[PDB]
Amino acid sequence: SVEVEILLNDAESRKRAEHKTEDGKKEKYFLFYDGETVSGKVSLSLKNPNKRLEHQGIKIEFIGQIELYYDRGNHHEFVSLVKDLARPGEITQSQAFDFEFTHVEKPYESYTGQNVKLRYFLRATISRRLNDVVKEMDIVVHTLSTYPELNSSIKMEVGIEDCLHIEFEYNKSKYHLKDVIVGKIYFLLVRIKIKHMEIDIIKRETTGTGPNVYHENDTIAKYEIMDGAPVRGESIPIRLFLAGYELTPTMRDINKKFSVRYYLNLVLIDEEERRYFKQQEVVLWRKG
Repeated sequence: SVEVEILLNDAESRKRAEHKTEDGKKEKYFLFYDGETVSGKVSLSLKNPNKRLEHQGIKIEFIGQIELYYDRGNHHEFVSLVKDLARPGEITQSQAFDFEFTHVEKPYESYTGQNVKLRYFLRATISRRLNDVVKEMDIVVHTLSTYPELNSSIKMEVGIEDCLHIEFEYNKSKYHLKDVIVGKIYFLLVRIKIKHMEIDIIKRETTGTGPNVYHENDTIAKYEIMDGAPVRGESIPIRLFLAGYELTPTMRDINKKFSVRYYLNLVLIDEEERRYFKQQEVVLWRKG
């Protein structure tokens, strides 16, 4: 009876970002940053141009909220702005209503995770006696940072006295999202017979919900290094292209509800099928 659209000013020109939604599917959403004005109009179209629409008011909201999958009915809005667009009355005619929210606070980057989602959206509501007409439209927020940062390489060792000394050296402890992890694996001592080696990027998601803490992992990338036994004096250059990976910045204690942290995990498997692991955190940040 009423089709409601949310149309942003300069929709057709404004930046859109790809985002992996809850069912694994990728879509584009309008992209915003902290502080940016959110502007547009709410358009009502009447299915029958002759009939009047009785309502108890028309509203648009901008909302940022955290949705905890273990407590999914409980909304944890951290920013909510409300602009009433019409007092109760009557709509006899298809029309649009302008809106502008200025200085819009968006302190956290959008995130769709395993046990949590952090999302922003615009919600247009026509209040009715019977059933309200509600239309939402998601928007995506990114958070930029800047870091120093100078040439201080990091070392990751697997060391078994008298048996194994394998060293992975890489260029930074922090990387932006399209950066390259530049490193080298050195085989200093190889008395154990190794049959496979790889380096993985692991995302670890930590969520609090009620009195409980949930942990989930996701292997983002597997860089297969070598099959068969390495010998001492060999050296393998490593370049991991982060731009080919689906990545968010590191997120720590987001409104004390969740964390997203990233690790390099060096994996060796010997001829006896024994796993040897070693991990170090890398801080991922978004460069503007």
